[PDB]
Amino acid sequence: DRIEKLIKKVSKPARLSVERCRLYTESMKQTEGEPMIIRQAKALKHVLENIPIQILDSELIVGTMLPNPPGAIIFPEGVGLRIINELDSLPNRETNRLMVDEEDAKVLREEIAPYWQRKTIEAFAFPLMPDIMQILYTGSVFVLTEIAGISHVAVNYPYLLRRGFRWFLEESERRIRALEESGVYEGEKYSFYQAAKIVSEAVINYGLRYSKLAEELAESEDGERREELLKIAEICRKVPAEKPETFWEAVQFVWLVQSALHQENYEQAISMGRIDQYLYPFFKKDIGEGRINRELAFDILANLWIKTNEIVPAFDSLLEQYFSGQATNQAVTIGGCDIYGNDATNELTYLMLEVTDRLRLRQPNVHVRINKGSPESFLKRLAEAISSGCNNLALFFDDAAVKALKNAEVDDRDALNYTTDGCVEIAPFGNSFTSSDAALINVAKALEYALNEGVDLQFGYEFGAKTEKPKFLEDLLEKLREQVSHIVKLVVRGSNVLSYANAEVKPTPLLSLCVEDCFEKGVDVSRGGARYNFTGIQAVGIADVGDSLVAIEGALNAGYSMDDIVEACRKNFVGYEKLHKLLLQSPKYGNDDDAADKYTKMVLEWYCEEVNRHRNFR
Amino acid sequence: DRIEKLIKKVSKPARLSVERCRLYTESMKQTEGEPMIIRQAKALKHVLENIPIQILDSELIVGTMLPNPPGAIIFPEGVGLRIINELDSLPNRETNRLMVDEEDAKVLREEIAPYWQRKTIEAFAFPLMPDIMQILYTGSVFVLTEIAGISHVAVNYPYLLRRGFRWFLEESERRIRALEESGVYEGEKYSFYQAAKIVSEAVINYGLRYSKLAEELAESEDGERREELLKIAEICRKVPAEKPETFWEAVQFVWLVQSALHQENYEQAISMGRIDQYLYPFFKKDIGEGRINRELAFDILANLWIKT
Repeated sequence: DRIEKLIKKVSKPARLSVERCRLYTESMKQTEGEPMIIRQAKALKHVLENIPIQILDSELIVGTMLPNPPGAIIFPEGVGLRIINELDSLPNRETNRLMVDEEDAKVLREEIAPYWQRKTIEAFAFPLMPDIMQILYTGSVFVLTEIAGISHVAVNYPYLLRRGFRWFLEESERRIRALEESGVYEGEKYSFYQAAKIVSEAVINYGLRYSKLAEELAESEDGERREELLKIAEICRKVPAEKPETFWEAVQFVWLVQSALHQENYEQAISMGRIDQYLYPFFKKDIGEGRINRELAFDILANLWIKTNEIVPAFDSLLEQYFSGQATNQAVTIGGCDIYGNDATNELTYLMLEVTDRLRLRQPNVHVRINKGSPESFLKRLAEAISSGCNNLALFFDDAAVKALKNAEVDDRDALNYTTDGCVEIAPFGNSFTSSDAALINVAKALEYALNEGVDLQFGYEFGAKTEKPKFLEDLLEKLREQVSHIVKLVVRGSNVLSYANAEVKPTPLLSLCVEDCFEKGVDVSRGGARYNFTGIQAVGIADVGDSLVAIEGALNAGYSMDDIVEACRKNFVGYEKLHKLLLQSPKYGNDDDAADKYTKMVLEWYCEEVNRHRNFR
Repeated sequence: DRIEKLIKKVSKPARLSVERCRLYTESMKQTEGEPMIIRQAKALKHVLENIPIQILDSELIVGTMLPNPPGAIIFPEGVGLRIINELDSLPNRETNRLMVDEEDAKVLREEIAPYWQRKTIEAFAFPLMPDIMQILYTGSVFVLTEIAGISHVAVNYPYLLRRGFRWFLEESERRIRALEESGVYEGEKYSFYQAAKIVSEAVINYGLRYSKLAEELAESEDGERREELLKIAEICRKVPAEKPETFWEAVQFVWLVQSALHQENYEQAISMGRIDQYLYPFFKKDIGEGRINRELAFDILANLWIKT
């Protein structure tokens, strides 16, 4: 069968891919001094018209993410120069090895790296946050990922599928004329539609290139396979440009723009949203009009799932410690309810679980929404996959998720119709830009500062608020809350500078077409055109500070003083081996023990309320 | 008398000046990839701290517009590359002749002109109006001067004279802090005050450079002229940074920022406004407090007129 042939042709070793990186630079050199959003449009166009393309063994859905797959795409405008600085280590290192062709290793080191030096997002942000960049790089307090770009959004496919890219091209053209009729006082809006036009043309032409390759392969091929490649030629002539009418046409639509998006936006978390909800009209029509059968539909979805394994991240040696496990995470969201609370599981939901269960590959990140009204069969079928060790599902509980969104002031209907992207991030589907992994914060470092008067306990870094030496438990709590605050403020300042930096040196016009309100308002996504705009920042170490508080509580209670406990910590419990055993014996978060897990809860609430009050640039 | 000595020392032939053009490029190379408004601030600062300066024959108001006067300032970010393309014709042409030092003619042709090629205002606008650029260049229907930059504004001197540039520096600093306290969601506003800070510092330091030259010339000078240069040292230490209190202090204020503005903005129409209205408080106070007399006041204004 077909899946078996497809599974084996993405198990070969991964490479460092360079063709996107090169052609991007090539266009950017041709375009210097032009309006940056037009430069980004023209660059994306140039890569889509000139990247080597290939249809693979027995494929029904085409669109390689990079030429000759498993690989890493390089984004030197973001954080791709990190990896050039370590080219020697890439084929022989223990995790996420990438073969590097030494002929294009020379092209990176003396053609790419000297050009993009000081043309990056980080180059914009540096003079504006030099004190933050310094403490970012110590690796100890937070990481800020918007250096690398934004991404992290489930793409609005139903917006796209109801229009098609020939609509955008023509609408951009009507809007360019009307702007000219009023004398172009709205220059920004004008640049936008100019970019949109260009970027639509690119995507139309990109589908057309795969149509031509399909035709070229079919005058050289036999029987059923020749029938398939002729269909692929016919489909890719029509869609990404027209509204699709069949299920195969829909799935080929989404994957073309999905692969396209990966040439403009960096590798993290560009997701497909509630794919079971929006492919279902095409599916239901095709079955029972005889157009397709259940096994063909399966193979179509299988092909899509399998193709998202073509990317593997361009992480250097340090980024491999903080993001280990080849994290890219094109997510997919199945199941859940409608905007009324009714169960929205359909036959395509089940199908998608099955292909997930069979494939057991690292990618797509499949996210399953369940709630109190999910069908019992579906929960059984989820439990069967998980218990048989599939290890590739995540479960999202609607009740808690829509409550979270309603407090973030999301509309009823937009919260009910939520999507997921990345790992665990939630968002209104299709009309939001949430920068869902914009930072990660070491809240343990807050506690460390909180008992050492804003100094790192073992490194001498004065990065914390200037609190005092702590005495009792109660005034370590105040000192803790103040320190969390201080650290959050550091990342909100940092991420905002970076978000302005993205808006200025890396607007992303294709992605803008895919995120609602952007195209209609004529403002790019990185400038805030999405209906909802958020910046997701993450707490790490919430149980470590929670548990340290319980352990401080009892240790003071019976016997010891505060000065002991900090000195124990500074000295790594060497010379403090009695107390250390009492600390270790203390109640821990994870055991249903209120006296322990109340502290962790409180730490999270402090964090949450310190974050949710700040506004972002967008 | 003093006017006669001043009149004759701006009647010499004009040159193509290059020092602003060079130091601008020098800073812009150090600053690539930074926020453009900060780059412009840092460039202006670099030229004001490093341009050759000179006090001239019998001057009371100092601040040469370019080193070694009558000359042209080059703005390659605007329309200064037009003139590099015709360097040969400049010393020998019938109107507006400019001597070009052939050592810095080499610096324009292969250091300035290849850098600013496609970093200009026109390079931004071209892909967005290619049909207009085509009919602009036929010379027949219109000319559009904003290729060269904007300028054309009478500068608000009374706004400036009521604050002084140390006010701006400090206020920018209060405003930078308050923006940081609210997490810098207003990035643009933040870039602005960052630029303002830098640009205020530049102007304060620029007055200070002329104060130091005045002091340096006066330990080498005799009698009345030594009295004058010591006054100029005292005035340029105080103003462009503080609010002026005397008429001489006011007129030296306006001319320093006036010469400064000409290093940032292109040569057209940077004006001084209702100068008779806003210099009159300092004038009325000084006459009848005996501070100055009518003939000194005349010479002060004469110096300003002559410097433009």
